[PDB]
Amino acid sequence: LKFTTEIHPSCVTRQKVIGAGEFGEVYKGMLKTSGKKEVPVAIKTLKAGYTEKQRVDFLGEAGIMGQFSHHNIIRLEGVISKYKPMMIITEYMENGALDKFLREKDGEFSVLQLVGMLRGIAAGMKYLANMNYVHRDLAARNILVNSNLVCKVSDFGLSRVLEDGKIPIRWTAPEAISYRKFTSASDVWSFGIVMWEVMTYGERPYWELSNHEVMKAINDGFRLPTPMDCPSAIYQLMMQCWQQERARRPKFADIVSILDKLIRAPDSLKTLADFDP
Ligand SMILES: Cn1ncc2c(N)nc(-c3cccnc3)nc21
Repeated sequence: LKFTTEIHPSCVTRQKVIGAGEFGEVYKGMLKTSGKKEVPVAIKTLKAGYTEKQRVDFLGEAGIMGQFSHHNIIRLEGVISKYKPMMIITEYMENGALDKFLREKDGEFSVLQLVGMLRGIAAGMKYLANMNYVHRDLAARNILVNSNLVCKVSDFGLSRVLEDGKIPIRWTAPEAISYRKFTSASDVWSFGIVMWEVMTYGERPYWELSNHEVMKAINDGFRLPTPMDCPSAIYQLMMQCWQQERARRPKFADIVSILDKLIRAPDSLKTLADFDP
């Protein structure tokens, strides 16, 4: 907790319940920081009657989050560790999880807007990779969206094991599943899956094909198909992220550079509807 500001509980106001977390309920609320405008926050609490492992994992997640300082990584405001219930306090992301958000807004964004969301995610991952942090659990359900449409990588939980706190197979690179080689290049594979989630407005990768069939299909060369209206350069980028040989995948710095070029040449993101309504 040397990486975290300790907050007195009288500075926090819980206002409404917004979800259930691994360790307890999550609230939207307000935080008073050092006689100034109170700021909106998300408040994760540790359920009373926690075990000692749960307490360590809970506070350890805040310790990890406090080591990061990037526009596209969720900002930790501080922790309450000296009073009960213990809390992790972060910036508030009004639009919630990216996958759920896009499913509710199906077809309601421009392609340029969606690509800008992907660029922000890639910038956050570029920052993490540069700090030698391998996420291992990158998926749209772990990216939060604020009222300005900024996407931020947001779940840094410690109690994570691979599926079959679960890391699901459908987002995981083949070498990480088969040989437990989790690296920034396996996070790049996961980023390709996120790109597909964004471009489909939150469809489930591989639909309801089973886990065993997924790993069989993938190791046979199957890849998710192009979403409707998806720019060719964007789908080809997903395909590069899904190269079987990890050394052939782009780095996150490459992904950011490519997405920036597409944003600068926006005609590259246009579909038929943009030429014939
Ligand atoms: C809506 N919002 N804004 C920030 C935030 C967060 N850090 N965590 C969560 C969250 C975390 C775990 C389960 N449900 C919600 N939601 C948040």
